[PDB]
Amino acid sequence: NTDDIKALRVITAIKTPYLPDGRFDLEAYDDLVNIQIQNGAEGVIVGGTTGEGQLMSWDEHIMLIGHTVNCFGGSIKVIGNTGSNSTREAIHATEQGFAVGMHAALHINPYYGKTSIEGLIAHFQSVLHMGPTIIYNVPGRTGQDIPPRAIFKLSQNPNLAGVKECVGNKRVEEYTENGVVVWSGNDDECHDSRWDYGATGVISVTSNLVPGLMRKLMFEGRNSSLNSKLLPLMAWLFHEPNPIGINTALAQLGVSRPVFRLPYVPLPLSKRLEFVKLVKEIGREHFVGEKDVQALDDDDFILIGRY
Amino acid sequence: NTDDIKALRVITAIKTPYLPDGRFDLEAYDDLVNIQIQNGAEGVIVGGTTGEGQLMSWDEHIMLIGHTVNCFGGSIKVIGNTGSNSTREAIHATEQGFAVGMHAALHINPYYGKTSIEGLIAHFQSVLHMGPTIIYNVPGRTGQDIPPRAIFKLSQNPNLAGVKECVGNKRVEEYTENGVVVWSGNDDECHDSRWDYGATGVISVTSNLVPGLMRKLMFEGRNSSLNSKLLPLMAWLFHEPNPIGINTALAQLGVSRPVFRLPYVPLPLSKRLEFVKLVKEIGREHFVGEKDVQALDDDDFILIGRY
Amino acid sequence: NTDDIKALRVITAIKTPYLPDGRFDLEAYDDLVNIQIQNGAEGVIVGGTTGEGQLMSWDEHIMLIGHTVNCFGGSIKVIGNTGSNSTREAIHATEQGFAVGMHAALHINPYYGKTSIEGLIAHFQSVLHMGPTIIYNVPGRTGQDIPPRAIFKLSQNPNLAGVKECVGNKRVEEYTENGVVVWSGNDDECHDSRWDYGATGVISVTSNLVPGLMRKLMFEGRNSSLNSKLLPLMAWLFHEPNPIGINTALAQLGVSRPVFRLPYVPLPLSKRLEFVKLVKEIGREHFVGEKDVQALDDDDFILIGRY
Amino acid sequence: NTDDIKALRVITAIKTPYLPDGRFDLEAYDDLVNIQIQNGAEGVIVGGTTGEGQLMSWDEHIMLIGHTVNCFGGSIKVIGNTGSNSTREAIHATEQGFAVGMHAALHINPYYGKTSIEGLIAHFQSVLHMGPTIIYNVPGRTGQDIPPRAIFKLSQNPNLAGVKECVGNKRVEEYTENGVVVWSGNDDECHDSRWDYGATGVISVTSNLVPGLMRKLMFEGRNSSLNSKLLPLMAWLFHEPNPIGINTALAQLGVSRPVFRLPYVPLPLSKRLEFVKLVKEIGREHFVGEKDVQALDDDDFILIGRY
Ligand SMILES: N[C@@H](CCCC[NH3+])C(=O)O
Ligand SMILES: N[C@@H](CCCC[NH3+])C(=O)O
Ligand SMILES: N[C@@H](CCCC[NH3+])C(=O)O
Ligand SMILES: N[C@@H](CCCC[NH3+])C(=O)O
Ligand code: NA
Ligand code: NA
Ligand code: NA
Ligand code: NA
Ligand code: NA
Ligand code: NA
Ligand code: NA
Ligand code: NA
Ligand code: NA
Ligand code: NA
Repeated sequence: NTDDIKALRVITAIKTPYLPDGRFDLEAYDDLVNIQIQNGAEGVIVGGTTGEGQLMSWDEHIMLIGHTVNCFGGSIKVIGNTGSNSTREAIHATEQGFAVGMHAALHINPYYGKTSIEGLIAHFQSVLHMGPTIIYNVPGRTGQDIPPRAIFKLSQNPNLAGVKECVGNKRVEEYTENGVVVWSGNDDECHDSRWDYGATGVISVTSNLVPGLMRKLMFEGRNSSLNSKLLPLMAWLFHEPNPIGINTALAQLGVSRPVFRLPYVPLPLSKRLEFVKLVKEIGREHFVGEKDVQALDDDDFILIGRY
Repeated sequence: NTDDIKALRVITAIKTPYLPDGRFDLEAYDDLVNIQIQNGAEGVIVGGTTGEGQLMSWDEHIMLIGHTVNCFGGSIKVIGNTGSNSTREAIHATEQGFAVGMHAALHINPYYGKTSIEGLIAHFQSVLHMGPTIIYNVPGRTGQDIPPRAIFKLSQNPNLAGVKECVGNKRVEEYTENGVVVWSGNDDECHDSRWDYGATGVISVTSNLVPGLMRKLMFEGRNSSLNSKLLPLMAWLFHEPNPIGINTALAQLGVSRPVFRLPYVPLPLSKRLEFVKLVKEIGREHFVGEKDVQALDDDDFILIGRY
Repeated sequence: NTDDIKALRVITAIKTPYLPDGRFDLEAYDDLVNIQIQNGAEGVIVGGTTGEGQLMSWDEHIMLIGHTVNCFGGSIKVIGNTGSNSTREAIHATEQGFAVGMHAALHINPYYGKTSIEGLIAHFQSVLHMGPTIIYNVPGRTGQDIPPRAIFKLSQNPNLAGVKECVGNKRVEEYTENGVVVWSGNDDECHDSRWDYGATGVISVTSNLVPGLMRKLMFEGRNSSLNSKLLPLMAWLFHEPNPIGINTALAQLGVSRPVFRLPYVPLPLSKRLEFVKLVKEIGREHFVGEKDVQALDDDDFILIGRY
Repeated sequence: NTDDIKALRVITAIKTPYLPDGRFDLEAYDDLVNIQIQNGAEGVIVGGTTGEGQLMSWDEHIMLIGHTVNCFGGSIKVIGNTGSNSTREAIHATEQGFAVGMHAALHINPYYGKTSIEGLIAHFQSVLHMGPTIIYNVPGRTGQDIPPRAIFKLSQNPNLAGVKECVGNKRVEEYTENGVVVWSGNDDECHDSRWDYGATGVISVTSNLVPGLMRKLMFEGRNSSLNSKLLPLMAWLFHEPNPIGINTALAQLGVSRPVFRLPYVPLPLSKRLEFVKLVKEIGREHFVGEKDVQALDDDDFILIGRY
């Protein structure tokens, strides 16, 4: 049902944690999803950008979606990231994700092998009939800005739930004034996006760390002092490209093992020490996990290319 | 041997033609490669952006490399596009591409899931030991400009042959002043890149149509009137994102079937009528194949999602 | 939980039905599983021999397991056939099947590339720790009889639920006298296996057609007149190798489309006419579906090699 | 060309050696192939039963074929084992194997999911049009004896080169009396098959160890004393199912690493000490490689499941 996707305000693009040889750590993963549920997260993107969907083989990506649905699907909406720059891969991944019971699909436009606007419509029309879909526009990553006129055309399909928008609040505004549901994809804009530009909520990286605070920010009104308390954390999280920050942070909080699939590599020690300061400034009680935050040594990290 | 790669001036990023069910049309592909050889192309990229490597599965990609090596490897350099945004997939694809006998690899930086400069170094160092490599910088497609300082760090690796650069002639000049071999990735700049800015040559889209003229442009001295006669054809080929133009043109020339793997769709008839006029203005004798060029109807083109 | 697998008496190796181009027909499949549930089937093997697991790619096999768990897993035990002649494929398929929530795994011994008894133990020990497992011995198909001493050793693992045994009642007896749970894999022996040789029940092909009668046979005592009423049907079902009969029968009853993935091909018209007679002799009210049984013409069947 | 296949008398089903992580050891593989060439082997089967095609993924299988073609295809016939119990996989694998340049295909009848004789015809006819083919009958592994009448139906297809027959010399004689080319698949029968029953030659396991002697056995006339000197080595190689023996022997000769992909495990030390004694009795100068033969300890062998 599309309405139940359009109602969600806090959707976590959840991190995918790894065992020391690079396989998925399902125990760590299930603990992360439980913590999100317990703090009032309402949806999860499985294998999004933050979840390193880009480094999974399809078999592990589908498995992670079916696993999430099977263990948690009665307590949180499960949105599979089954988009691709290849229409073939997007069709197969999407019908398989819905077949295993996911509630919605996140679809990016084709990245790297960008196409024409007419190719864009054709790509999205190949999958939009399969179930509730969120379209993801992030031109800083894909190389291509999905134009509003393509979204207005696609939003004729009742399966289109809305758009995860990264271009900025002026774009959010153009959609929401025209009746298209939008989730901000920029944590550091999502407060204003919510309260001033009609965004329904956020598809967040930062809620991997402080889900209770992100939920407060999306449900309890303007609170620019809470927003600006979170801004240093968000800036830290994006000092290098996502998910490098979140991968480093979750290892420091002891909820994830310090294992990276290449090409990502941890933030250096000076940044890690900054994170230890942010956690003390904001308060450890707001962060996921129970263990004391650690700086970690460089020697603690495992980088794997053959996963 | 890296020196043999360094010496190529004309490398064609060859188009991959399809059968109406979406599979590779190997007979048409062989004809295209033969045609390149008879016109003096010195290298092909197999499954590059132009060859839609992005739409292939790894098994069909490695197969096309091994097929290209087995049929043509004594007459042209075969450069497999075995890069990936995933280090795991880049390591596997590169190992297998070298095992079936390709002479070099083309490696892009990770697109879409972009990484830090440190991660980029880890990524390239995971494959550079395998054999002669060209690094590919096209930030308009990947979302990330590879900084010269990263290349300079890698360039003393004896396997780094040089860089396929799309940023422009000022970046070309910075690399060649610093002693890095550069191929221009922009057909509409490669003349000047070659004669004014020290590029060794071009990795070309336009040579799929006019290989003899592109060879002339890279070997015979500055020729600004040849260059400006090709410029309108070059603009036509990039009207929509490559390979939309080349896929359309080759179908009109009758050397490939009018079959598109999604998300690409053809140029519309008004552009296809311009292409007919360009062939006549430049001379059909310079274009690949021998069939009379056709305009084609929109209903000639088969758009396939489930390949 | 292993006990809940050991309790099941009627497990249907369910047929996998296809669309006209060879993809899975999930609508037809869901109707078959619903009919099994409604007639008191207690488990299903997903992608067994009968379900043509051997012709699926892994992605579709895992998908079918996760689909079955998600739609039906609260009303019937879902047993994935995640065995393989390759230990690698068996490990991956099995952990993925359990991750998507299947209740048990069916594991055959390595077929075609048969191994030593010591290789057999090693193969099974690679997967037995993952969850409740039924080991499948069918030497007429694999080329190798799993010996009782390998099963006695493996049955030290609390995850071993029991054995699907095809060698015959004397083998069933040897296991059941020693405390190992057995399901007969031979429909035409399963009555005697149940009542005289201690089998817990049957993993049945014939219950795809007459699930209510197979359930009666397994729960309601010796009834050799019911058994011998079913024998002509069972003999028909195995006139050619399974699943050729069941695929032809379900198409005749109108619950499946008449589409075969090669190398299977339908029974000829004279056999189909015999099936029409068996259905009238036993009574259409005992067979799955509501449509009148049809002979079908040869022209109605679709055989597909490129699925 | 089919006539060139028909003329080969000594074809080695080459072993695939592994690195300790489970990947192919291509350097050792090249040495083994070179050694076959220097001793007069005329064809190799790549990824046959002996080469563990059954444990490979299709991409590594097609890669090994293309690698074998690219490095050795001018000096030996390369016959890809591209058969499968799945017609879909046999069609794809065969197309790709021919595309990377193999000279012929080896096709087994569908094993485990066995089909009717009509289905078997449909299966073989789906791949026979692709190029020169040897059909492989080994009912002790597949569960199904291909009947001569099926081969006779297919043998007027100009692509059928002939049959690799494991049933025995009486079946060999029936085929050769009927004008079908036959290679013996049983090392311990191939002498008599060759000199008494009209076989053209052998597709051999034992030539992985003693290629020069096996060539002698097939080319130089009846030699019953050479034959009976090889018989004890041949018995040793089939003590457990092939390729357990050959994998053990090559490791002891030091031409491959002591690495096994599961489900195969090595022969125990008492057999490995017999192999040392056989090398000495026959003469090390006849065996592949030049390292002194070693017994090896059980703890030398790496058994890998997650390759
Ligand atoms: N690396 C590829 C494959 C990912 C497949 C699983 N999501 C991509 O980013 O498109
Ligand atoms: N569509 C994926 C996979 C391509 C794999 C073959 N080159 C990508 O662009 O990364
Ligand atoms: N045809 C192969 C692959 C099947 C994979 C899905 N069960 C086999 O029978 O082993
Ligand atoms: N294990 C499967 C797949 C092998 C695929 C590569 N030859 C089989 O024996 O059919
Ligand atoms: Na608002
Ligand atoms: Na807390
Ligand atoms: Na906490
Ligand atoms: Na010409
Ligand atoms: Na021409
Ligand atoms: Na009993
Ligand atoms: Na009924
Ligand atoms: Na019924
Ligand atoms: Na020697
Ligand atoms: Na030797």
